[PDB]
Amino acid sequence: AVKKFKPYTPSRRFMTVADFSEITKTEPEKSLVKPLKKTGGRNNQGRITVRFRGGGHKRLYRIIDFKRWDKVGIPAKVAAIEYDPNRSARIALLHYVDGEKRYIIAPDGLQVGQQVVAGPDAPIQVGNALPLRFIPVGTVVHAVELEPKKGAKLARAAGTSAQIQGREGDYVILRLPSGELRKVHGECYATVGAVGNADHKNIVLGKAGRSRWLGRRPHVRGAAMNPVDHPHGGGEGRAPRGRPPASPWGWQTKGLKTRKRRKPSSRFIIAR
Amino acid sequence: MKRTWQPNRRKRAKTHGFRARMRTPGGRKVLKRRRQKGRWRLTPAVRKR
RNA sequence: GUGGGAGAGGGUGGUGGAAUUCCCGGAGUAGCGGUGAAAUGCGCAGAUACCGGGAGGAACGCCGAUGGCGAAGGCAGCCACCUGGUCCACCCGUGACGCUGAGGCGCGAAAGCGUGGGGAGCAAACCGGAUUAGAUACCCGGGUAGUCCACGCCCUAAACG
RNA sequence: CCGAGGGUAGGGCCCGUGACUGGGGCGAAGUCGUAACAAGGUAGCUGUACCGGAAGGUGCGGCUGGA
RNA sequence: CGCGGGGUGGAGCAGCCUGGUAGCUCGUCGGGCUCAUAACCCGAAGGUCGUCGGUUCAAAUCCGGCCCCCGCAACCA
RNA sequence: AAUGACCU
RNA sequence: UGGUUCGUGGAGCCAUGGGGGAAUCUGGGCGGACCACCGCCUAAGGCUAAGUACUCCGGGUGACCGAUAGCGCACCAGUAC
RNA sequence: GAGCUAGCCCUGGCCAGGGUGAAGCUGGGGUGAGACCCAGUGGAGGCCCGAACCGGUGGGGGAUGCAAACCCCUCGGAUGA
RNA sequence: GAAUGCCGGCAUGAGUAACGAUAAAGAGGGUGAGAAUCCCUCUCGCCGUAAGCCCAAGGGUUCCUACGCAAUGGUCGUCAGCGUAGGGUUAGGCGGGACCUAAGGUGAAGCCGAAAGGCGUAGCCGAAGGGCAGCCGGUUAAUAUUCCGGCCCUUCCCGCAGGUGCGAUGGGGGGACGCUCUAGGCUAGGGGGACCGGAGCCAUGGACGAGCCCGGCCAGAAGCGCAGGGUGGGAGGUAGGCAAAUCCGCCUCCCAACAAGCUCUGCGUGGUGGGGAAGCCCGUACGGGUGACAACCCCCCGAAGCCAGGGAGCCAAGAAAAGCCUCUAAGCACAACCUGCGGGAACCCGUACCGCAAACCGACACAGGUGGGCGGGUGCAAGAGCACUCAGGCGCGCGGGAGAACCCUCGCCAAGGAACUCUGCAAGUUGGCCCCGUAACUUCGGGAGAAGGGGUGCUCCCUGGGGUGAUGAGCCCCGGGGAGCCGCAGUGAACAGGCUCUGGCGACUGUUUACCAAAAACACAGCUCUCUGCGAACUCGUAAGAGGAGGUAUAGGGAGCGACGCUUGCCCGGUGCCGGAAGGUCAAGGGGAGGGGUGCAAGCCCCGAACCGAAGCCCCGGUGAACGGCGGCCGUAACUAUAACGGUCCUAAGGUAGCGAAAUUCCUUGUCGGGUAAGUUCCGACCUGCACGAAAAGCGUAACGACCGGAGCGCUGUCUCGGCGAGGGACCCGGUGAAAUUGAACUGGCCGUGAAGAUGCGGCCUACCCGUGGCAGGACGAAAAGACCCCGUGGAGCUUUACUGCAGCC
RNA sequence: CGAUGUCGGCUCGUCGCAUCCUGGGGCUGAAGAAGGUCCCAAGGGUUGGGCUGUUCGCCCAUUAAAGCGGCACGCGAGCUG
Ligand SMILES: NC[C@@H]1O[C@H](O[C@H]2[C@@H](O)[C@H](O[C@@H]3[C@@H](O)[C@H](N)C[C@H](N)[C@H]3O[C@H]3O[C@H](CO)[C@@H](O)[C@H](O)[C@H]3N)O[C@@H]2CO)[C@H](N)[C@@H](O)[C@@H]1O
Ligand SMILES: [Mg+2]
Ligand SMILES: [Mg+2]
Ligand SMILES: [Mg+2]
Ligand SMILES: [Mg+2]
Ligand SMILES: [Mg+2]
Ligand SMILES: [Mg+2]
Ligand SMILES: [Mg+2]
Ligand SMILES: [Mg+2]
Ligand SMILES: [Mg+2]
Ligand SMILES: [Mg+2]
Ligand SMILES: [Mg+2]
Ligand SMILES: [Mg+2]
Ligand SMILES: [Mg+2]
Ligand SMILES: [Mg+2]
Ligand SMILES: [Mg+2]
Ligand SMILES: [Mg+2]
Ligand SMILES: [Mg+2]
Ligand SMILES: [Mg+2]
Ligand SMILES: [Mg+2]
Ligand SMILES: [Mg+2]
Ligand SMILES: [Mg+2]
Ligand SMILES: [Mg+2]
Ligand SMILES: [Mg+2]
Ligand SMILES: [Mg+2]
Ligand SMILES: [Mg+2]
Ligand SMILES: [Mg+2]
Ligand SMILES: [Mg+2]
Ligand SMILES: [Mg+2]
Ligand SMILES: [Mg+2]
Ligand SMILES: [Mg+2]
Ligand SMILES: [Mg+2]
Ligand SMILES: [Mg+2]
Ligand SMILES: [Mg+2]
Ligand SMILES: [Mg+2]
Ligand SMILES: [Mg+2]
Ligand SMILES: [Mg+2]
Ligand SMILES: [Mg+2]
Ligand SMILES: [Mg+2]
Ligand SMILES: [Mg+2]
Ligand SMILES: [Mg+2]
Ligand SMILES: [Mg+2]
Ligand SMILES: [Mg+2]
Ligand SMILES: [Mg+2]
Ligand SMILES: [Mg+2]
Ligand SMILES: [Mg+2]
Ligand SMILES: [Mg+2]
Ligand SMILES: [Mg+2]
Ligand SMILES: [Mg+2]
Ligand SMILES: [Mg+2]
Ligand SMILES: [Mg+2]
Ligand SMILES: [Mg+2]
Ligand SMILES: [Mg+2]
Ligand SMILES: [Mg+2]
Ligand SMILES: [Mg+2]
Ligand SMILES: [Mg+2]
Ligand SMILES: [Mg+2]
Ligand SMILES: [Mg+2]
Ligand SMILES: [Mg+2]
Ligand SMILES: [Mg+2]
Ligand SMILES: [Mg+2]
Ligand SMILES: [Mg+2]
Ligand SMILES: [Mg+2]
Ligand SMILES: [Mg+2]
Ligand SMILES: [Mg+2]
Ligand SMILES: [Mg+2]
Ligand SMILES: [Mg+2]
Ligand SMILES: [Mg+2]
Ligand SMILES: [Mg+2]
Ligand SMILES: [Mg+2]
Ligand SMILES: [Mg+2]
Ligand SMILES: [Mg+2]
Ligand SMILES: [Mg+2]
Ligand SMILES: [Mg+2]
Ligand SMILES: [Mg+2]
Ligand SMILES: [Mg+2]
Ligand SMILES: [Mg+2]
Ligand SMILES: [Mg+2]
Ligand SMILES: [Mg+2]
Ligand SMILES: [Mg+2]
Ligand SMILES: [Mg+2]
Ligand SMILES: [Mg+2]
Ligand SMILES: [Mg+2]
Ligand SMILES: [Mg+2]
Ligand SMILES: [Mg+2]
Ligand SMILES: [Mg+2]
Ligand SMILES: [Mg+2]
Ligand SMILES: [Mg+2]
Ligand SMILES: [Mg+2]
Ligand SMILES: [Mg+2]
Ligand SMILES: [Mg+2]
Ligand SMILES: [Mg+2]
Ligand SMILES: [Mg+2]
Ligand SMILES: [Mg+2]
Ligand SMILES: [Mg+2]
Ligand SMILES: [Mg+2]
Ligand SMILES: [Mg+2]
Ligand SMILES: [Mg+2]
Ligand SMILES: [Mg+2]
Ligand SMILES: [Mg+2]
Ligand SMILES: [Mg+2]
Ligand SMILES: [Mg+2]
Ligand SMILES: [Mg+2]
Ligand SMILES: [Mg+2]
Ligand SMILES: [Mg+2]
Ligand SMILES: [Mg+2]
Ligand SMILES: [Mg+2]
Ligand SMILES: [Mg+2]
Ligand SMILES: [Mg+2]
Ligand SMILES: [Mg+2]
Ligand SMILES: [Mg+2]
Ligand SMILES: [Mg+2]
Ligand SMILES: [Mg+2]
Ligand SMILES: [Mg+2]
Ligand SMILES: [Mg+2]
Ligand SMILES: [Mg+2]
Ligand SMILES: [Mg+2]
Ligand SMILES: [Mg+2]
Ligand SMILES: [Mg+2]
Ligand SMILES: [Mg+2]
Ligand SMILES: [Mg+2]
Ligand SMILES: [Mg+2]
Ligand SMILES: [Mg+2]
Ligand SMILES: [Mg+2]
Ligand SMILES: [Mg+2]
Ligand SMILES: [Mg+2]
Ligand SMILES: [Mg+2]
Ligand SMILES: [Mg+2]
Ligand SMILES: [Mg+2]
Ligand SMILES: [Mg+2]
Ligand SMILES: [Mg+2]
Ligand SMILES: [Mg+2]
Ligand SMILES: [Mg+2]
Ligand SMILES: [Mg+2]
Ligand SMILES: [Mg+2]
Ligand SMILES: [Mg+2]
Ligand SMILES: [Mg+2]
Ligand SMILES: [Mg+2]
Ligand SMILES: [Mg+2]
Ligand SMILES: [Mg+2]
Ligand SMILES: [Mg+2]
Ligand SMILES: [Mg+2]
Ligand SMILES: [Mg+2]
Ligand SMILES: [Mg+2]
Ligand SMILES: [Mg+2]
Ligand SMILES: [Mg+2]
Ligand SMILES: [Mg+2]
Ligand SMILES: [Mg+2]
Ligand SMILES: [Mg+2]
Ligand SMILES: [Mg+2]
Ligand SMILES: [Mg+2]
Ligand SMILES: [Mg+2]
Ligand SMILES: [Mg+2]
Ligand SMILES: [Mg+2]
Ligand SMILES: [Mg+2]
Ligand SMILES: [Mg+2]
Ligand SMILES: [Mg+2]
Ligand SMILES: [Mg+2]
Ligand SMILES: [Mg+2]
Ligand SMILES: [Mg+2]
Ligand SMILES: [Mg+2]
Ligand SMILES: [Mg+2]
Ligand SMILES: [Mg+2]
Ligand SMILES: [Mg+2]
Ligand SMILES: [Mg+2]
Ligand SMILES: [Mg+2]
Ligand SMILES: [Mg+2]
Repeated sequence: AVKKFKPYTPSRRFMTVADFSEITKTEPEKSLVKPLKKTGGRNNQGRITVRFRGGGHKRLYRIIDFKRWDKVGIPAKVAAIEYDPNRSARIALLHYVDGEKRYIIAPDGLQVGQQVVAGPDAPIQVGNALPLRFIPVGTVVHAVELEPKKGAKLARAAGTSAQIQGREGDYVILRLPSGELRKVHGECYATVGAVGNADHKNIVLGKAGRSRWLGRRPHVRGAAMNPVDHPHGGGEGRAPRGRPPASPWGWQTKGLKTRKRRKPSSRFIIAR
Repeated sequence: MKRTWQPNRRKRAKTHGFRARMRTPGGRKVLKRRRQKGRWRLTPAVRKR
């Protein structure tokens, strides 16, 4: 839906906030299962190695369930859907009859009170997790494992999915959010449905501060700098570059493919 | 204005203390040099309890 | 009111096959496209033609009409749901409740604008190859918005009987 | 007290004028092309869009005021 | 003032550097097609190569001096 | 595969 | 690749990161590519005094200084600052 | 050497008092149902005025200064990057 | 004898500048060898969201007292933060440690690295965070939440007494959390009182009076009372909480639905304890006595603090661990554990004093910098604003005169009112509140405090709402109406916008050259390009490893553009990057035709052509929100002028829309038009654009701007053109007393001359000796081994299709 | 070049005359008036605004006139910037 504001201030005239109506009466989270201390820090042991990180709201990590094959066969009741500061998506709090409480990343269409479960069994319904094999060709799916028993790694961003395209002996072909065509092992779990919160892309930050709230420090142009700092630094009053556009570290930034050629992963990929 | 000396007993101790110098080869040599020199004070005297 | 009737009427979901294009494998050569004629173009880096597999989008051949439905715009593969108008029969109920309609309100082809999605074919603009005295055109090879979808705008028409 | 009027400030409508600019009407024999009327030599007209010295061209849909 | 590129029929351009032959397009003129004009077709004419000097057997061409044409430079003060 | 000065 | 006077030179010898990979006296290396001849040695385990180097320390001496010199310090100096 | 300065991490603190009045909620109105319109309430905002507080705009003073960056007047921000 | 030489000493300027805020002094009396400066008293001035008070940091003896003044104090000094000595810092309850965890550090296991060393789950370390039991008074010259008094707690250990399955570093619960706005009731704090207590005072015209003045409080266990916070109770089933569990979790039935009940805080009250002014008298540097058997009461205002884990809303979604509660495992159930009560036990370190400053950081008794808490009263709309002022603390460690120039800071002005000037620079006008009243434009918010106006004090009368209160008096908040008084003037002092018109740039709040640039630069949302399928790309590191990210294409990295609106054309020839299982070239390696050196020979050792050989380049294509580029010459219309049209050369393509003498225009003050009396600027146009132009974006844009330009109104000392006055210096007297500079000096003008600008040489002219206040023309004045320029085969930063390597990648 | 601060403005002036005005004079194609032109003469005077950093210049309104030039394109230990 997206919340919109009137221009009672500049920067309030474009600003735009998510709709939280799917956030069920459960705004503060769940101890026990999560949260952990989350360790803010824009850099490695010592030095900054990703520029322009820092500031922005304190967070608690929700330790979510990315391998659903523990509770094969054990169903769970979806108890709530809550805000997760550390991902684009929303998260489902679910209660297993087992007693155990996990969070699942919350797919589009998930309703509270719903039944959900994981395993070879598993009715093909939104929320359920299955090894890729038993899932019908052509159904859209998410939180897909890359290699079996290694955890969900594909399609967890808000409003993303992959579609099952066909099969090939032990592998089923996937079409990933990027549009790539991937052979992913049959035995990999993946949960049916799309991610949801799909209006995430429609949000307009609206002002500088908002950027900072999310811990995004000001990014400065190479043009703004000096020859010591950047290939684009200097010279006089503005300058068009004077070389093929580059990163600060000298590599070209328009076109230069960067995936290494001889990756053994290659023989499992069929697209862009 | 604000000058450059902003005394702190803990800082002076953690930074220039006998135990800090002892911790690394760089520092151990400092004690060696100061000893051979005949320095009355190997490290700065940080006070208080 | 009761009982029925025909319909591409409308909205949503799902699904079928033919064909074009692209990809992969096979087999296979010296040309293929195209025109009034050509050339640009594609092709010995393995093309066109043929076969097997895959992907995808759009439009629904025959039925089809000089036909049907709708208030107009307009509506056509099939399936199910939701849903408007309408025709007949019976003469059962109400009992003049009627007609029109300034303004209002709603709908409204195509092109066009906004946001996101999609993009096979086609194709403004654009680039070529011709044709001509010259061609910013007609012809030919390419090709982008657009054409498709969702939501929101635009309010026009030889919106014509 | 109200009060003609004078004053200051700011609006509303109307008229005149203005370098320059837009298209228009009109003026016997100047220029460029051939758009339309005969299938006018690419059926025409049309709403919209884009393009072109100019008529105009083309895309999309529509009309018979064409076969 | 300096630099380096340029003047060729009526128009626009070749031809120079590897000296001896000046060619392309348009235009002009004569004829044809047409009722006529244009388009088109057939024939034909047309060039002191800016000047002045000479190097050579021979200069559009190579070399010097001027004259116009264009382009660049004219900085630190 | 264009064009046909003006009035009558 | 380093080491040797040896900087790729005709470039050996000695050490060695990589690859291949023997032999036990009729076995192996060396005498400056290499081959023949004549010779010299016996690798791939180790230890080993003395002659040698230095002067925190003690002693001796000086065609060495004599408090702006001589060690930064003759004096409570690596102190005061 | 990050006890000055720059950035980030952990944990605390601070921001007088005034204005303007977004959403929403509630009532009334409108419609077939709506959209919407009125009040009333409500208290949003890198919103306004202005101390603390963070700055350093213009001018003057100061120039062996009170000060190796200061002083007076004036000024920007002041719930937020 | 020179090296702007080196160390030292002493000169010159010089009794010169200065004596560190313009908050301010005067007198009397002491002490003393010596008083502007020390002590005391009276008067005056200054601070009072402090210039008062209490903490933290830092400092470390500066605290107190006795004795002293050489030096330190910008003067003096009997004084001191100084010298000599002595004294002073008392805790189970305050803070820190025999408690906990954060970032981070360290680090057993483990991984890595020539060495040194680098990582690293557990654990440990690590605090203005969590946990934890003291409140009110009295005492010392100097310490007190520490000693003492009163009242009240907490831990252990040994006992008895009574309960229960007790029992872990282990399971769970809890601890436990944002921001903004907030309700109810309290407390802190404060105002008033005819009421209670109190020495006292009638002044100078009046007042012996609900007269003036002072004070009417603080703590307090149980028990109550009032506020509020936490929380459901059962019974079964159980596969999760990594062994077990009765605990928790999930499921199902009952009962509550409520704070009803348990609790737990806060606040009142509480046995009782303590305190308790003005003034008066005293002798202290200061405190003492009395006032007192002090009184200790009623109203009102009232927090930002408490009840706290209260409530509502919002998005950016808001530490951890121990204590504590509970569960059970090994064990043990003569142990142990809980509760009551007695006795005993309760260590280590800090405690002085300064602390917005003369004791900390600035070399200084430095006009600067320094975190937290309290910060009273009155008025001004409010307030931590401003004026005055309680408490409390200061008059800033040179004074005394004078009354010049000049400077600083300040006040006023005739008439004119920007004529000043680069520019209204500066200064002025404007200024609070209430009520009227407001334009273009606009993104519908704004613009708006638009602009422009009027009201504002005091008195008396009538009158409307609330709060606290019984529905009442008062006491306290907001109002309305009518009369009338005074002055030049009513936010009568202080605090408190000048305004409008039109351009340029950037959307905007923001950021930056600490110490000459705050901007049109940077950032910014937002737009596009491109890389990245996850052990991601990328970055850091030799590595291990870490960031990215406990993220996964709606995500992450890189690049350019920079809200928004309308748009962003043509060229792929060159450069880049992307795509091409062909071909050409291509190193090591493979292959050996063939040849060479030696050997009597087997042999041994060298070269070596075919041919097979990667990436890269060549070659074929693609791609411009990739690097980038986007023409010239002739002629033509029935007046001229001009050129829609034509010819020709060239290119990879020949700049489209929109703008255009521009932050871009050389010629240039282009040419018209507008503002002006006059306008190299400004605004609007024309286009001949030297040399705009579409993401180094193009043309616009409401709002915003300590940005930059032009204009007008208001108002003025900016000016005509100055004048006067004020205070701080300047000057004179007393006290202390520098500095840069300095070849030496007995240091005049002119016309000459000279290395071409002479006090110093020549001629002439003038001129007694020495100071004081002033002015700056000269001493090519001081200050810095010229910044510019060149020189040196000097040095650094930067660039690239310079050379040559290297990392990285292939 | 071990430093001679460099434009313009302001302030303060001062000098040369090849005089802008005012005084004297000759010729004039000087009727008069007002001009032209030359010679003598610097004693005094030589305005206020608009634009520009401007010097200069062009304007507006005047005037008897709106002089030219030197003094390190006079003058920053005097200011401005
Ligand atoms: N005429 C009315 C409107 O204006 C235009 O018409 C104007 C022009 O286009 C037109 O020009 C014509 C030209 O087309 C034609 N081929 C040649 C002719 N000599 C010209 O003629 C014009 O010019 C001449 C002199 O200058 C005058 O004397 C004469 O009156 C005038 N019509 O003349 C008209 C002026 O009178 C539109 N073409 C026309 O269709 C439109 O409706
Ligand atoms: Mg590191
Ligand atoms: Mg470290
Ligand atoms: Mg940036
Ligand atoms: Mg820069
Ligand atoms: Mg660079
Ligand atoms: Mg430039
Ligand atoms: Mg550059
Ligand atoms: Mg139907
Ligand atoms: Mg094939
Ligand atoms: Mg009937
Ligand atoms: Mg009708
Ligand atoms: Mg429509
Ligand atoms: Mg359409
Ligand atoms: Mg569209
Ligand atoms: Mg978008
Ligand atoms: Mg096509
Ligand atoms: Mg033709
Ligand atoms: Mg075509
Ligand atoms: Mg469009
Ligand atoms: Mg008009
Ligand atoms: Mg025609
Ligand atoms: Mg036609
Ligand atoms: Mg036609
Ligand atoms: Mg059309
Ligand atoms: Mg076209
Ligand atoms: Mg002819
Ligand atoms: Mg220079
Ligand atoms: Mg014609
Ligand atoms: Mg005719
Ligand atoms: Mg006629
Ligand atoms: Mg060597
Ligand atoms: Mg060697
Ligand atoms: Mg060599
Ligand atoms: Mg080896
Ligand atoms: Mg050997
Ligand atoms: Mg050997
Ligand atoms: Mg040998
Ligand atoms: Mg030999
Ligand atoms: Mg030997
Ligand atoms: Mg041996
Ligand atoms: Mg030995
Ligand atoms: Mg001697
Ligand atoms: Mg000595
Ligand atoms: Mg001596
Ligand atoms: Mg010495
Ligand atoms: Mg820091
Ligand atoms: Mg406020
Ligand atoms: Mg507010
Ligand atoms: Mg509202
Ligand atoms: Mg604000
Ligand atoms: Mg503000
Ligand atoms: Mg403010
Ligand atoms: Mg405060
Ligand atoms: Mg700053
Ligand atoms: Mg100054
Ligand atoms: Mg301020
Ligand atoms: Mg000498
Ligand atoms: Mg000396
Ligand atoms: Mg004196
Ligand atoms: Mg003097
Ligand atoms: Mg003096
Ligand atoms: Mg003095
Ligand atoms: Mg003083
Ligand atoms: Mg006062
Ligand atoms: Mg002492
Ligand atoms: Mg003392
Ligand atoms: Mg004493
Ligand atoms: Mg003294
Ligand atoms: Mg002093
Ligand atoms: Mg004495
Ligand atoms: Mg003392
Ligand atoms: Mg102990
Ligand atoms: Mg500890
Ligand atoms: Mg840790
Ligand atoms: Mg750790
Ligand atoms: Mg370590
Ligand atoms: Mg610990
Ligand atoms: Mg604590
Ligand atoms: Mg404690
Ligand atoms: Mg004390
Ligand atoms: Mg006690
Ligand atoms: Mg138990
Ligand atoms: Mg626990
Ligand atoms: Mg009396
Ligand atoms: Mg009282
Ligand atoms: Mg009490
Ligand atoms: Mg268990
Ligand atoms: Mg008393
Ligand atoms: Mg709460
Ligand atoms: Mg622990
Ligand atoms: Mg103490
Ligand atoms: Mg104390
Ligand atoms: Mg003090
Ligand atoms: Mg303080
Ligand atoms: Mg002092
Ligand atoms: Mg101070
Ligand atoms: Mg000090
Ligand atoms: Mg402070
Ligand atoms: Mg106050
Ligand atoms: Mg008050
Ligand atoms: Mg106020
Ligand atoms: Mg104040
Ligand atoms: Mg005046
Ligand atoms: Mg006056
Ligand atoms: Mg005036
Ligand atoms: Mg002026
Ligand atoms: Mg002037
Ligand atoms: Mg101005
Ligand atoms: Mg001003
Ligand atoms: Mg305005
Ligand atoms: Mg800005
Ligand atoms: Mg600066
Ligand atoms: Mg600024
Ligand atoms: Mg500044
Ligand atoms: Mg944009
Ligand atoms: Mg990692
Ligand atoms: Mg991570
Ligand atoms: Mg990105
Ligand atoms: Mg930019
Ligand atoms: Mg472009
Ligand atoms: Mg290319
Ligand atoms: Mg190109
Ligand atoms: Mg190409
Ligand atoms: Mg390639
Ligand atoms: Mg080879
Ligand atoms: Mg070989
Ligand atoms: Mg032989
Ligand atoms: Mg190759
Ligand atoms: Mg122009
Ligand atoms: Mg003009
Ligand atoms: Mg003016
Ligand atoms: Mg004018
Ligand atoms: Mg203009
Ligand atoms: Mg230009
Ligand atoms: Mg530009
Ligand atoms: Mg561009
Ligand atoms: Mg821009
Ligand atoms: Mg603007
Ligand atoms: Mg700003
Ligand atoms: Mg600004
Ligand atoms: Mg004045
Ligand atoms: Mg005066
Ligand atoms: Mg005075
Ligand atoms: Mg003399
Ligand atoms: Mg001379
Ligand atoms: Mg002389
Ligand atoms: Mg002499
Ligand atoms: Mg004198
Ligand atoms: Mg002088
Ligand atoms: Mg002076
Ligand atoms: Mg001088
Ligand atoms: Mg000098
Ligand atoms: Mg020099
Ligand atoms: Mg130099
Ligand atoms: Mg050289
Ligand atoms: Mg010089
Ligand atoms: Mg000198
Ligand atoms: Mg004369
Ligand atoms: Mg005369
Ligand atoms: Mg004169
Ligand atoms: Mg001016
Ligand atoms: Mg000049
Ligand atoms: Mg002069
Ligand atoms: Mg000159
Ligand atoms: Mg000068
Ligand atoms: Mg300047």
